[PDB]
Amino acid sequence: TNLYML
Amino acid sequence: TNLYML
Amino acid sequence: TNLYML
Amino acid sequence: MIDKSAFVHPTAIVEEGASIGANAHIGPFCIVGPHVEIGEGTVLKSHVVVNGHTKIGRDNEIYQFASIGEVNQDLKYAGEPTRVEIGDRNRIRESVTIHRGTVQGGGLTKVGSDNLLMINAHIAHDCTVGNRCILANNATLAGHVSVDDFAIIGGMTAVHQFCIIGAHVMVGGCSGVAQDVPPYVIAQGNHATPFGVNIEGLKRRGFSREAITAIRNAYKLIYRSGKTLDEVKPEIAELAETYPEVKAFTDFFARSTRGLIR
Amino acid sequence: MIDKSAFVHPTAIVEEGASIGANAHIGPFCIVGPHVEIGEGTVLKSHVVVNGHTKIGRDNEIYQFASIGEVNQDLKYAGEPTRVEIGDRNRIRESVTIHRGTVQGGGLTKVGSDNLLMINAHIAHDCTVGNRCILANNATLAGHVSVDDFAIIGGMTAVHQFCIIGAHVMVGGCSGVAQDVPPYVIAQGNHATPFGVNIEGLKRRGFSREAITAIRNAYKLIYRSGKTLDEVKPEIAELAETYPEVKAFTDFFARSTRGLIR
Amino acid sequence: MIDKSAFVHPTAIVEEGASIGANAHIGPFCIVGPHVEIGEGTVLKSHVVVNGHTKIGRDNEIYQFASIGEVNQDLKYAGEPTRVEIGDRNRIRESVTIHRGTVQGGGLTKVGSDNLLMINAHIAHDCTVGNRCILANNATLAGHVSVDDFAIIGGMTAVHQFCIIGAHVMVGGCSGVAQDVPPYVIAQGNHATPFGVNIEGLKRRGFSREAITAIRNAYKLIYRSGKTLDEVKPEIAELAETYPEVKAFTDFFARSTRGLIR
Repeated sequence: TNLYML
Repeated sequence: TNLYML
Repeated sequence: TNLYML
Repeated sequence: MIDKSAFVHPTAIVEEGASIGANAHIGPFCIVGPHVEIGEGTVLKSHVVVNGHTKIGRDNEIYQFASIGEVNQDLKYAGEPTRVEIGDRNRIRESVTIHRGTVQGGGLTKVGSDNLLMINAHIAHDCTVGNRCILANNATLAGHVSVDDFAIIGGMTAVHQFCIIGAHVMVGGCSGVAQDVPPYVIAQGNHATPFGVNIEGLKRRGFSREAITAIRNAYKLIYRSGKTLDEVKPEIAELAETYPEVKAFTDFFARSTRGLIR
Repeated sequence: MIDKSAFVHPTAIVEEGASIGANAHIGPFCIVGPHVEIGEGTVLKSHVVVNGHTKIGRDNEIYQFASIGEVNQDLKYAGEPTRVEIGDRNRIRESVTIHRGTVQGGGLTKVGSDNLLMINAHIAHDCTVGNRCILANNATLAGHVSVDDFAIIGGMTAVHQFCIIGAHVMVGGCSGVAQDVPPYVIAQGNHATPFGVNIEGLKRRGFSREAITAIRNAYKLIYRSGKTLDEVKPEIAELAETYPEVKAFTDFFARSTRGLIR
Repeated sequence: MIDKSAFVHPTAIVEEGASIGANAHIGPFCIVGPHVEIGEGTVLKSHVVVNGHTKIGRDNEIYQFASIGEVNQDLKYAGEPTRVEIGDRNRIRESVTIHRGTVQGGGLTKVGSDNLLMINAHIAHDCTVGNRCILANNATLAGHVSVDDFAIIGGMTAVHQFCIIGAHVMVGGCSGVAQDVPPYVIAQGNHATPFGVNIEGLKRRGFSREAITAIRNAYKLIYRSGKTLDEVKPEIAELAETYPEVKAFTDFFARSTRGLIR
């Protein structure tokens, strides 16, 4: 799980 | 699907 | 259900 | 009792005591508890769990992976025989959850008629949803929330415990509602703030030009006059003597406990 | 027809008319409708509902509690025989929903190949998802949305109806996309705004130093030159005569209907 | 082996090799894999999938449509025999997902005891959740996240990969956590920033007046003194010599890898 929060 | 974004 | 909104 | 005209799939489990109405359809792998009543023409597509002391009306469409009447998430709840009531002609989509009430909260979670509850919408213990409402995908109501008639809750929006969403409100998607929303208002953001009257909604629902103008005048009294809510309450009641649609503000103020979104 | 080499669990329900390919696997408590085609090597883990006029390709992995081909949430939809197409080698995770098209929207929801659709991702009616995309947990596409090749939609992000997510875009988690996102752009916020070119993504996908520089120059023309989009369109086409990767902007502008995120 | 006092519904599928403890209950349409261990008194309501090398303790309540021990969403994962461990007396609500570890991340996803994981909460590969935690509806932990004892993650909140949520933290609903949260802190927003000490939580959990004051003094050293974290670390350790509750900051700093929320 990668939620791609920057 | 309508997410009702304004 | 407690969504813990502050 | 199961009506002779109801269909119960052979893989479905309907516990003795459940009441299934005429021409209802219980699909494959559904579970129906012994204290459940399913009204005439209601359909449980498949993989639906209905339990608790739950009454569901007529011509409802309940989709797979929905949980209706389940034990609520309140840490104070201890198995008391609380209830769920659901009206007629609702479309309850995949993974929606509708939980039973708490004794402390009044013992009942209620949903009216002609609502659309989109994928993974959540109706917590002791909520009250009126008629013709829309909860968009992942819209989440915390405990004791009221959603009045025709109100729309946008996608991924959460409503804080005890809050009231007034009639004909539109809450934008990706929002957090922390206070009460007066009827006919557009709300958006986290925490949600007001962005005028839901004019398009009112137009579409047959409100007259004069009614929409009076509602906008009432909105201006609350949010633009610079007066307190106590000073403005008799001004709104005065306005309602000519335009009865404005009475919805007076009725809402009497129920409001969390203050207003501002 | 069910291929002799396909496995259909004895608890699964595959309706007469469904087509199941060689070495496919239909797991326990799955439901497969009569207008469904499941390609060679595709696996339905368990508790999967596939229905409607739906075609699924080869070597897909579809996890429990997913709903593929289901009736969409459009209030105008009335049961017309609309469709879903899904390509090959997709990983479709728990509770994902992929809904059928609408007649008014073109009649088709399409998903390409080699995508990863994480838990509770939603693909509404008439969407088009390309190849090698990622939709993170709870990513929600409203009706008629396009997600072009290699685009990434972050966790809990919603994309407004009719919006286009350009190729190689990265949309940050917890975002709200209300307008079109040009290819190769990083977008974030609610409403999402642009935050430069997705350089790391382009590097990893084999784009040359010269191509990345030209894409950044095209980005600067759109967002930093201070010129209108109409003034900048021939400048981008001129740049594309040397660096063909820049043609993706021209192709995107022709499809764009919602304006650009700014 | 299945204990003689365990109940296994006739529609449930418990694969040979699974271990089911005394007075456990495997409900209808559940699937239990061959490497699963279910402790004494644990209940799988219905429609639950448990698989992988997974050990679940005693008196757990696992609700319908939950997926425990499933293949994680890490694109590097390739089927290696990684694990899940879940303690005792957890309430794991509808559609919760708990995924197995990755070899690269340590091979284990761990959940302690007395937690409440609300509807659609997600625990990714290699996460570690302590005891007495609360994950509210749709709370999503990305890979390698730590949630320490008594921490609360609000509704629709996402926690970025590798982040640590310190003990007794309260993360507001509709938030995005991108850095480490020190123990006893209130965090909110996207990206989440600190909003003081979780005083009400500490009061309710039996912390003394002197301990709460020292924790507030430690918070002020980190966030209000204007000093760097390196300058403040010996000051916090000095304070901890008198008030041992302040040692939780020292222990957290040694584990922290993402910097602090500010």
